[PDB]
Amino acid sequence: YSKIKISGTIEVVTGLHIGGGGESSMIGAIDSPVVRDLQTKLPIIPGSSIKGKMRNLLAKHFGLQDDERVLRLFGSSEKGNIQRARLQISDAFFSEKTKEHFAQNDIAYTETKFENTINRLTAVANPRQIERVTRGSEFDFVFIYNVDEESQVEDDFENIEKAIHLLENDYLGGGGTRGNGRIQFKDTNIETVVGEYDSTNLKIK
Amino acid sequence: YSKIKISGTIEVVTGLHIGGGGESSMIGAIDSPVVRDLQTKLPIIPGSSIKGKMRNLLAKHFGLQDDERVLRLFGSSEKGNIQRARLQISDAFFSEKTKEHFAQNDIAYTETKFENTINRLTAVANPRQIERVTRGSEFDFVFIYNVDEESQVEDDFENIEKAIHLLENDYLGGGGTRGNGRIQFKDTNIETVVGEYDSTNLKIK
Amino acid sequence: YSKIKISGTIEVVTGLHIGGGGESSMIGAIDSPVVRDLQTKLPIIPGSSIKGKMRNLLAKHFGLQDDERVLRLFGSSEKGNIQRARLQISDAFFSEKTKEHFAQNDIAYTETKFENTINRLTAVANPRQIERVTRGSEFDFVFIYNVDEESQVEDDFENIEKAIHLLENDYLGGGGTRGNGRIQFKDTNIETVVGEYDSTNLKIK
Amino acid sequence: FAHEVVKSNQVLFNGLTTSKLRNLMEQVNRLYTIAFNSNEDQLNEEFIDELEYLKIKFYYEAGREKSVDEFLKKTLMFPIIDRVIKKESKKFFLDYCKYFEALVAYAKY
Amino acid sequence: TFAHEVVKSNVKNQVLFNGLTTSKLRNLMEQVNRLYTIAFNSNEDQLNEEFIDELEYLKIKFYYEAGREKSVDEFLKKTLMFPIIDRVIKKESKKFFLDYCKYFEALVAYAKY
Amino acid sequence: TKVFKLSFKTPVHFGKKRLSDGEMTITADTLFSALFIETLQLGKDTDWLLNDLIISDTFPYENELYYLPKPLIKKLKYVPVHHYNQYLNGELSAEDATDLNDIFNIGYFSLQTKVSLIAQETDSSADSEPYSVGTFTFEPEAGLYFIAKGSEETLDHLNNIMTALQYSGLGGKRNAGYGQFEYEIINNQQLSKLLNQNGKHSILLSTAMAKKEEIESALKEARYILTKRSGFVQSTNYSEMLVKKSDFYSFSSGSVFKNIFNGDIFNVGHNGKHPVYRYAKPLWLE
Amino acid sequence: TIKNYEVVIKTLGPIHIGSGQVMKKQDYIYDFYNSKVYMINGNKLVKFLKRKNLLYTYQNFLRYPPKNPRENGLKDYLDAQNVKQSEWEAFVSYSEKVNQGKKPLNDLHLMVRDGQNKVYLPGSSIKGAIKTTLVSKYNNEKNKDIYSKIKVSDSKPIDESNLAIYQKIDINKSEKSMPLYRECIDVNTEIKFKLTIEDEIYSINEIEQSIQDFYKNYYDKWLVGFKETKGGRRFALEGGIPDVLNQNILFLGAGTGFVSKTTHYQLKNRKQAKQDSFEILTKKFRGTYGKMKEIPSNVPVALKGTTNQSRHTSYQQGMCKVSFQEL
RNA sequence: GAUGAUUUAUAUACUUCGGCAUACGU
RNA sequence: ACGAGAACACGUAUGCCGAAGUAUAUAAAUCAUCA
Repeated sequence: YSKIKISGTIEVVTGLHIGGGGESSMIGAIDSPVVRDLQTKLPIIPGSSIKGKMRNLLAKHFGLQDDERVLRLFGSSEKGNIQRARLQISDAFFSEKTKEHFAQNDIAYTETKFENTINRLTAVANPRQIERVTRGSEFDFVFIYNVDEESQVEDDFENIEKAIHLLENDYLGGGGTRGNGRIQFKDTNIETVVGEYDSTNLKIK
Repeated sequence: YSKIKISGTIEVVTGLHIGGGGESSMIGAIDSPVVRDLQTKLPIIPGSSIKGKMRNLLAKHFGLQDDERVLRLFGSSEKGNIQRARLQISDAFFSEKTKEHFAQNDIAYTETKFENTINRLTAVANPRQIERVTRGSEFDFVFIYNVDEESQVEDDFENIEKAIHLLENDYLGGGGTRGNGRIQFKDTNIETVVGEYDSTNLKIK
Repeated sequence: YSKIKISGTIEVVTGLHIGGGGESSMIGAIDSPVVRDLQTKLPIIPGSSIKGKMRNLLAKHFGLQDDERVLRLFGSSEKGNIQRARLQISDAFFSEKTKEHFAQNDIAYTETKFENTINRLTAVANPRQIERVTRGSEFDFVFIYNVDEESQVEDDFENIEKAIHLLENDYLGGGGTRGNGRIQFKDTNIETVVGEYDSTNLKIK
Repeated sequence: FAHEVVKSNQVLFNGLTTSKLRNLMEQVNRLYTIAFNSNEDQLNEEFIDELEYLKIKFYYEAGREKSVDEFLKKTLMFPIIDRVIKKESKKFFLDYCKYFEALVAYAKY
Repeated sequence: TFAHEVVKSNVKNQVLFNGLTTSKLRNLMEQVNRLYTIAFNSNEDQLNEEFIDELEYLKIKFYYEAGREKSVDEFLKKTLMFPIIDRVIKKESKKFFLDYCKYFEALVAYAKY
Repeated sequence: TKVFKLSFKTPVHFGKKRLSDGEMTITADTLFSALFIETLQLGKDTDWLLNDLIISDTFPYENELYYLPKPLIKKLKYVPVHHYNQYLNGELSAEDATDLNDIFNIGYFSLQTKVSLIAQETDSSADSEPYSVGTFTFEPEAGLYFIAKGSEETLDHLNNIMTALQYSGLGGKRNAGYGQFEYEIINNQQLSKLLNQNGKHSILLSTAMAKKEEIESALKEARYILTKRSGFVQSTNYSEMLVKKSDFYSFSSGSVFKNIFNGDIFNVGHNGKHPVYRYAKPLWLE
Repeated sequence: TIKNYEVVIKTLGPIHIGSGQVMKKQDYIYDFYNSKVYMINGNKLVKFLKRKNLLYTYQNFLRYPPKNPRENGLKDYLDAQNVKQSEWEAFVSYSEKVNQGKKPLNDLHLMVRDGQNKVYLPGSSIKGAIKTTLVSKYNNEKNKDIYSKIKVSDSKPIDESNLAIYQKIDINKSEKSMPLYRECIDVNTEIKFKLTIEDEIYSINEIEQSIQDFYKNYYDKWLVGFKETKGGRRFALEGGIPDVLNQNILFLGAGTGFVSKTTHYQLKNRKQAKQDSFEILTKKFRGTYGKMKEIPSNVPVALKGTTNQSRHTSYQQGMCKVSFQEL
């Protein structure tokens, strides 16, 4: 058995917003905050959101029940099949490089986009303070892939390529239809952590 | 008859979540809480969870039925082929350092990050609450290894080292494929608490 | 001839589970209750359990087809040996301080740990419930050692503390390999309750 | 304790919505979690400050529209939240949270 | 808890605090909102001197609206805002600033109700 | 004349025929065996046990009041002290007996299930052998007590022996967390008063039989219950292998005799290294 | 069916997407001789006033007003303290061009900026404008499944040299200049974003036709009524009202008009929409519409535009040309 | 000739669901 | 010279699998106030 890492960095092109927890809803302040961390209060991108978006994109690319191609890569919890999710997608963490760059440039880690909704019968609007992580923010992901079958990995990664590439042509997080969460993936090194698999020929873009 | 003690800390990279029991009928809070201690009511990482996870990864590293090394380290209940568990795993509690480090600057002990499961027919969203320990938390693991017969112990520890690596490359607890349960082992010292076995040369990392 | 009462206290380092069998057999209830008083319901450690664990640990220490020390301390009712145990392990009970402390801050005396077993053929998962005593619970041990021969105590206690030492580095109770039943000895006060033997120069911990 | 008020009111608190009730419930859920974090019956001064902030939010949401105002006035929410601090016990706070939760659940029906 | 009585004591048939409209109150509070966001961004209890400078500039905003509008002036007076701002700067503790923010939002909470 | 009171800090395994059943009392032969074995440990003299000591079966007490076995003159098993002044004469209502049976509970019987892993000690591939021990866990401040007679010096001897005994333990599974107790010496005026009664009958309090010459003139005008008493010789030096005691029949406590008998200490052992002294000295409380 | 489009917005009129950051008179310095405004950072200003202990006189310069308690700008204090202009770079954030219509600046609305303090067209705002055109065409806002497919991205960052400030002008009777200056993207600027349509629910031709019909009704029902008001004639002669009928015209940002963001003048006849919108604005705004006894020739009364003195021309707030190119 | 001033401050939804609910050894 | 003595209710077992805090939503409307 073997297992490999895809260590990449997602740069935010258009501010990325993922909903948080119970936060502290202040009267005039932010209403829907980004999820953030707690040990350092820095923005993070949960791996669950990345996996959900990637799986939905791959399914819509293939499936149009479940889709077996998607099942092989994102788990197949059902009565009879049950195959382990090959991709253990991890939470994306606010890189130290972005921290030092934003501290040395007096740029806030997160934006604050005061949005609206007109309700165009009286044009009464609705203030709706919202923020998102600032463009150029880098989140490091360490994607973990499980080599369950030796003679499938390339095929899986083929889907991963689409599941990655079409993700770069797609949003993430909440309200992505309005220019939220546009991201690009950079420095996506591929390396093997367990086993003796040959991942040099592998490439993700 | 010696008893090696692998003592150290495990640090959480992505919020570790080991589910509890039936709790209560809460209708919008603690949808799935983490297992907690009772004397301190602190998050706990049960040694059964580590043993089961390490058992699975070691048996799928060797076997991909019950593999011999995995059986000797963890236990081999059988009709007539039982050999004792030579590696008694132990529960993990918050370190003395972390319990005050997270209190001297008001860092939460656990997270309550939100979740979705939407749908593929109506997009009904259907949220979800998961309680995970805050990243950077240190749990004290005090694993104990019984030296039954001397002249394989080093090799056995080699095996546990490999298993440790897999824990350092995989998840612990629920939802770990969706970026959860990532940890590392550190501050690990090997000593013979009782017995005269020279475990100075033994190394785990 | 004299008697030496080794009183003291034992602290539950991590959850201790000693099975009783006939307490609950319903669907969704606890599948492995601890041994408790029928009406008092306070969890206890039977003296037989401590006696057997100490005898097993001492036999492991000495043998690595019998060694006279263990049978002398615990009994040798064989066909040609038939001895009376020099030490009478007694049942361990909650120290009243533990009871009042747990009652103050509403700490339950027992935990209801939840477990899985899954499967290597289908990974279908399967629930399990195991009752344990609350971490940090503290019990009293009243080991009475009858001095059959004078020139043996200065050896016997050295073995006894060894059986204590091995007991404080090893589990006590069921399912201890998956971390459970770890205990420690403290507050030991060796006394001479009957006879004129000097109990002020003996140590057990 | 909460079924009668919910089912006594198409008609349900005139124009109340599930989203308003869950917006109210978010703060008390956070307080419930942070209380379960603490291991002592007595609530700290920080918890008192969070309870005061809860009252502030509750009053605001009552003010900005009539539906939640009528909902809170009919359910005696303000006297009970004041009694929570006055009694100053974790168990009573948990009972208040359970009462609010029962209100929400009966609102689902 | 100071804000409830002061709001209830200068509201009558309407008029609120001798002409303090909601819009002016939120104009005052926008700076407090942004400082609250910055404070929640920071993980250190001790306030960075830059944040202290922005706090004195919030006080400058308050003085400006007080000197431009009377109703804002007695809203700032009768609610004793400026002494609490002074305590917030002197204390150098984030929790005190958050307490002040909660107290300030209490004002609008009762103003709406 | 003295009364010994016993509070057990642990459950007891006072068996009757097997390890799976445990009673709430030990008859006077068991208590005498305990006292004898303790005297042997202490290295004291045992002549007072064999010639000057009278003891009775163990009887329960529910935290303030003492019981004695029901005289045979329906569902009662132990009658309290303050009811013998009417029960022997025959003035106890059946409703009263039912109420006492409902209220009287000195403890609870617990069939604790254990395992033996000796087979796994050597044959690590073997299997555990489970068994059950039927113990009796006493209610708190509830426990055992008995009446002992003799001279002041014999009583001091017994007090020392029992000072050793409380840490020696009673009953079965003594080394396995059972039988340890603590005793006290207190006087109840009621106990003395019942001990000082007189009457034509004679109620018995310790499993007894007469000598081979006194047996004939003891059974006349008697209604009693007779029991089989057996067991194994608990002795390191009695034999190489464990040997069952020769079966001995005894009058159970609560019997009725027209004329009293002195009783005897019968050697119920075979040609072993040392004798086994079945106690049959009856204590009368008529 | 996935299709991506490069959409170019050419600003025929200045567009300002606000943020609610109505920054007051004390956070800028207007150089009346340079047609420029200098925007400062509050931290730098207060640190400067603390460095030489000028904060103490600042506090009693603000309160206890110096004569007029509303005209006390940033220029009056520095004049009192005789601090020259050539030393202001230590606390000024950035300088921009100002276009009045009347002389100081009253208040400067700050347009939307990201955390990097750069200028972009929000995806949400232009998507809302496009959806306004589409709903004008069809009146289906309840349908939440249609617009889950139309993805609009945030525009690329805009260079600082391309942005200016325009005063709000409300052409009701004459070219009245309002005390509102808003930071706007200059005219004749091409801003490119992405408009992806999924499942081909809306085709490019039909959305373009929806935009054109939206503007057709907008011009025919409300705008033309301003060609008879004298201020309207002056505004049109200055170039503020081009004959751009049957063309791809969108309205973006603040101050574009009630009609430019409401489908009300689309689903009803001009007259009926006029009375109903007059009732709506009477219900909402009692300050002006509550004092009008009779319905005017237009519901939003004054057309919202601006003027540039660098070319002596006028624009109206909102016009932008939208062009699509498939990729 | 000066000056800005009001109104909304998030709204509507989903609030966990599906599966295994202990087995095998004395 | 205690129906007694010797005797761990013990061994194996991941609260685990799948699931996006997501959907919709223009920071907008008003043009007037004072000398």
